[PDB]
Amino acid sequence: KVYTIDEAARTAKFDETVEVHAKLGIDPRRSDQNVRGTVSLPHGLGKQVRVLAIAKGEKIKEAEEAGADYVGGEEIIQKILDGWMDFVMGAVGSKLGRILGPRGLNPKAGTVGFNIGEIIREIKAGRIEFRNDKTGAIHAPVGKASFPPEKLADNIRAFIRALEAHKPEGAKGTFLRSVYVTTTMGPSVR
Amino acid sequence: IKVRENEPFDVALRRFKRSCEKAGVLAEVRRREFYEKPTTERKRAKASAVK
Amino acid sequence: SRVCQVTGKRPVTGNNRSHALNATKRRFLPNLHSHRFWVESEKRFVTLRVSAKGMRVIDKKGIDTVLAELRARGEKY
Amino acid sequence: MQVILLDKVANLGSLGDQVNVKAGYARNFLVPQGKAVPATKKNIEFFEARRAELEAKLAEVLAAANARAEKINALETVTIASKAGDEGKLFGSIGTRDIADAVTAAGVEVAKSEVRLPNGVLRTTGEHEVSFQVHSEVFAKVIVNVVAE
Amino acid sequence: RKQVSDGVAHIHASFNNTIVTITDRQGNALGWATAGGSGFRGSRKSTPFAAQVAAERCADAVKEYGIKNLEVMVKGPGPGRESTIRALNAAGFRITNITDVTPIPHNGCRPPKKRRV
RNA sequence: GUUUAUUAAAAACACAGCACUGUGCAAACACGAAAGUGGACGUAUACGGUGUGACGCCUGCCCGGUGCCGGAAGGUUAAU
RNA sequence: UUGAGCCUUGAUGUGUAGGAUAGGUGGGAGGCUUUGAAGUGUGGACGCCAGUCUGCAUGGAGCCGACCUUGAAAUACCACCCUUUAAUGUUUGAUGUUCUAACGUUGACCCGUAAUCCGGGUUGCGGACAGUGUCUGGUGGGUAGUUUGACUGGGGCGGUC
Ligand SMILES: [Mg+2]
Ligand SMILES: [Mg+2]
Ligand SMILES: [Mg+2]
Ligand SMILES: [Mg+2]
Ligand SMILES: [Mg+2]
Ligand SMILES: [Mg+2]
Ligand SMILES: [Mg+2]
Ligand SMILES: [Mg+2]
Repeated sequence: KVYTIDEAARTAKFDETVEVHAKLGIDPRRSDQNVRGTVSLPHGLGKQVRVLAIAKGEKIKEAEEAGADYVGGEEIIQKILDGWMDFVMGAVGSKLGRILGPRGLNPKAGTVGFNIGEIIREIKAGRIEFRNDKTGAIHAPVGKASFPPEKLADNIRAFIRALEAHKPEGAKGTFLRSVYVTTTMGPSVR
Repeated sequence: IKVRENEPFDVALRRFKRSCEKAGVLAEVRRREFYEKPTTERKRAKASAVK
Repeated sequence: SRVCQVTGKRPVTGNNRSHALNATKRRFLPNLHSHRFWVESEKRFVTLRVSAKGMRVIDKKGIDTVLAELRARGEKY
Repeated sequence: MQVILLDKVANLGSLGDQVNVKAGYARNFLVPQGKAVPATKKNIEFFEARRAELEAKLAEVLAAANARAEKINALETVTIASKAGDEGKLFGSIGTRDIADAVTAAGVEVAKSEVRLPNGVLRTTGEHEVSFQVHSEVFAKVIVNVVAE
Repeated sequence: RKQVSDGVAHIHASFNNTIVTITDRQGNALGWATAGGSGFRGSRKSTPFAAQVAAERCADAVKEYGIKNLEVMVKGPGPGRESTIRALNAAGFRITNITDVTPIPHNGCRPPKKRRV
C-alpha cells in the first residue's frame, strides 16, 4: 500500500516480535555502517530495560531511575570479574575511556550518556526506547519495530524511522522497508 | 560369447569366454604385427605338440 | 542519376572533417531505392526511384497526389 | 502509422477500428489489397458519420422486424374454413402459405416463409398453434383454429 | 526425471582402465563411471578393485531412473572385466543376460609395432 | 628470345619447369562514383597474385619477432 | 523460446577446550504439528561418493533454553539474506522456425520487336537475407599533403642547446 497496511499481523501470542530491517547501498568506494545513540523511535512502544552504565559510588540513588533497572558499581569494576556466565549499557565520556571495563576478548552496548551536573537530568528522555544496528555482513539496520498493541499507531516509526536515510554510498539505491515475525512475512515499499 | 542363464543362480557361469575371445585372438592382435615369425612361433606349437 | 523523384533530393557536397579538422571534399548521397507502388486508380504498378524520405511523403500525401505532381511537371512515370 | 481497417483482418483488426500498424505492413500488403487505409483524419470522420448511421438507426428498425409480433399476440387467432370427416377431424389442412396467406390477408402482414407449422403441419380440426418468424431471435406464438363450416 | 527398469550395463575394460556405462535397451546413455573418475591413478586405476568401485559409483547415478533388470555387455581385456559384474549383481540388481562384445577383426589394420622394454 | 630509341646487350628481364596462395562463377581480380566491360562466350586438368627459374642430386633446424591464418570464454572497446 | 538486466515462491556452511558438519550479526525465554511429525525404505538430486533435503510415503504422539566451555549459542522460531546456484516471468530484443508481399535473380518464357539493350507481363528460384543510404569502430604508403632543428675550424659522426 501507499504507506503500509499496518493491519499486517492477524497467532503466536503477542506479535510484537517485529524488526526494522531496511535496505542501504553498497561499498563502491568509502562508506560505513553506524548508529547514533540509542535510536528511540517516535513511539512509546513499551520497553522497560536494565540499562548498565559505569558511574561511581554516588550514582546509585538517582542515576538508576530514568528508563533502566541498575548501574555497575565501584567495587564491581573487576570484582564482577571472575566468570563468563556471571557477567542497554554505558561508558561515561568527556575524557574517560572504558577499555578497562569492556575491551579485548563479542557484544554491543555503547550509549549511556555523559553529564557533569546530574545523574537524572531535568530534561533527558530518549534512551530506553529502541536498540542499535551497526554493520553486519550484507548491509545494516537490524533491530526492532512496532507491536501487537497499536494499529497504524506504531507507524509513527514509518515516517521517522524509515526517514533515517543518511547519504547512500555511491552506485546503490538505498530504499526498502520491511518487518514482521511469528505469522507470515513481508514489507511494502519506500 | 552370450549367456542367457534364466532363473536360479547369480554365479556368472560365463566360462565360455575362456573358449575363444579374450586373451585368445585379443592378446594375439594386441601388438607386434608378426608377419613371418608366427611361422616360427607355430613351428614350436608343433615341434612341441609332436611330443 | 541519383535523384529522388518525389523530393528532388540529390547528392550534395560537403566535407569530411578529421579529428585534426582537415577537410576533404565528400558527398552525401540520398537513401534512394526503386520501389513498385500499387496505384489502385490505374490498375498498374508504377515504380519510382525514391529516397526513404520520398516514401514517407507518398505514405502521407498518397501515391495519387504524388504521381499527380510528377504529372503536373512532366516528370513522366 | 495509425490506419483504419476495412475487413476483419487477423491478429489485430476488427472491421472498422483505428489500430496502429508498421508502415511496411500498411504499404505493401494491407492498403494495397484494400484491407485498411491511411487515418488521414479527413477519413477518421468519414467514419464518424459511419458510426451514427447504419447501427443506431437500423436496429430500432429491427425493433420493427420484431414489433410486427406485438401484433401476433394481440389477435392470437385466425380461423380456417376447413371441415371435418367422420369425427371433427379436418376435411382440410393448413400449412405455411395457408398460415402466412391466411395471416397476411388481414391486418397481420407476414412474409409467406415466416410461418412455422412444424408439420401438424396438419391433420385434424379445432385449435392448434404455430411459430411465427420475422427476426432471427424474435418470432412469436399465435393460436390457429381450423373452423369446420 | 524419466524412468526405465529394463536396461543394459556396458563396460569398456582395457589394460589401462575400465569404464562402466549404463543405458537402456536402445543404448541412450543413462549413466557412466570410470576407474579414474573415482580415484586411483597409474597402476591404481588399472585394477579390478578400482573397477569395482566404478561399477558401484555408477549405480548411485543410474538408480536415478530406478533400473531393475539389465543385461551386461563386456568389451576388452584387463581387470574390471568381470569384477565389475560382481559389484553390479550386488549393487541391487536382477542381472538378466551377459554377452561379450570385444571386437575381432578378420585381420584388417596392421597393429602397432614394438615394445622393446 | 628481351632490354636502357641516343655512352650499359649484360651475369639484368623473359622463359619452359616448380611451389605457394586466392578464386564455386553474378569467381577472384582488374577498368569504372555508376551503368557497362575485361577475366571468359572460360568454370578448379580453370582463372588471378606471388616468388623460384631447363635439367640432375637435393632443398635440414627455427613460429621468439613481423606478416598472415584460425579461435571463442573472458577483459577492453564505437555510434546508439 | 536461447545468453543478460532484476523480483516473489526456496537452499545452504568437516578453525580448538564439546551432547556436534557454530555464515555475520538481530527480534527471542515458547512456537507449534492432528491444515495429520522425528527416521526407518526407496523415488528427483546438488557431490570435496563427508553428508544434506523433501511433493510422497511406512510412520503415530513430544523434542528442549541461560545449562559447565567459547574473541561469537542454538537445527527453539523468524528473516534483510552474503559464500553461489537452481524453478515461472516481463517484455525485449536475441539466437531461432516458417511464410511472402517489399527487395535480388548475370534461370525460363511472352509482348513492344525481324533486337544477347531496355521496359512490361508470366513463371521458376531466392527473400526481409543480400544490397544500398546516413552514422559509426577497425584496417588502410593504395593515394595524398607535409615534417624530419641549430651550433660545428666544410659537412657528417660525436658533443652541445
Ligand atoms: Mg641470344
Ligand atoms: Mg644506348
Ligand atoms: Mg651498346
Ligand atoms: Mg597459376
Ligand atoms: Mg631470380
Ligand atoms: Mg627452407
Ligand atoms: Mg608519401
Ligand atoms: Mg647546420
